[PDB]
Amino acid sequence: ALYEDPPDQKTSPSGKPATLKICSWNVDGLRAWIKKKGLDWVKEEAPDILCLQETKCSENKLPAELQELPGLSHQYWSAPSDKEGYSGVGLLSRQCPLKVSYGIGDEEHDQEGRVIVAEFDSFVLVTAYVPNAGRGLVRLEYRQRWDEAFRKFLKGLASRKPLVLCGDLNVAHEEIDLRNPKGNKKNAGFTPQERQGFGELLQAVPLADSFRHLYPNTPYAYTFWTYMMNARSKNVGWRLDYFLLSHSLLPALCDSKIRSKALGSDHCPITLYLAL
DNA sequence: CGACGGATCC
DNA sequence: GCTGATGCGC
DNA sequence: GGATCCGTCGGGCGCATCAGC
Ligand SMILES: [Cl-]
Ligand SMILES: [Mg+2]
Repeated sequence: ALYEDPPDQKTSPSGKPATLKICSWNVDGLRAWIKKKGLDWVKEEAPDILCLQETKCSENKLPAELQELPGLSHQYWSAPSDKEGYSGVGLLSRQCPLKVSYGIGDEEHDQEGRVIVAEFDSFVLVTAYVPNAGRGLVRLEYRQRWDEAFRKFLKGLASRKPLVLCGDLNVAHEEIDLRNPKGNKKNAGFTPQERQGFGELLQAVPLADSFRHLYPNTPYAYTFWTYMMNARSKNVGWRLDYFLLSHSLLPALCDSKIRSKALGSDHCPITLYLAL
């Protein structure tokens, strides 16, 4: 079945206006995405903070267009040292963060280009591109060990400010989160192991899934569709992209959006409105 | 990873 | 420099 | 025998490298 995201709720449950708009997008090759007009869409969305995953681009190769974003002038980029044509993440912000760091503990030695942490006045933002279990699950055990290291890292953050974790967490948590649950239980993104890891992430940190909090029983809401077999035209998809929030931020949560119509990748953007 | 062919279930 | 094939991973 | 369950298979994407010219 097709899906139509409901209108933007820009007011909190207690009536407070949203003050912060965050957009996250796995762009599947930043340079390709820009050629497919992805930045034109970003300009229309006008987020305060933009988080990008799978940039597949070292910072020296960023298109000049990215320098022509006055409203997102503070930009932080990370790419793996070994395999530059893969992974890569970015965080772009209207206001300058207080602190920016990279990775989950040892990036200076294992520069993976998957995680950026930025502290702002009232909250800490983490964006992540979680490692894929791979075709045939050949890297599933590495993904499980990474999941564990990531949980521990997030739990270990020194700041007492609430956390927003966003990005491509590369798992459909529950059956409602993809079109073909039965057929994919032995595929990357929907193994019991990855689902369990997501459940453990939520419990251990702890975090709430902003979209599912607001729309607990809404099916056919996806953020990824394989380029194969015209899957997007049939809305045969997976919800892989999340905004996860500290419990203390739920009163500030206005809406969590899925921007189904925005093209340029095999993922679509997601957008968060907070009243801070 | 969705499409497909084959087997199994009541 | 530029194209298109192959390799790799998503 | 329609629905379900399950394993196998071919192929869209982007980017790096390579061969050729
Ligand atoms: Cl940077
Ligand atoms: Mg991808």
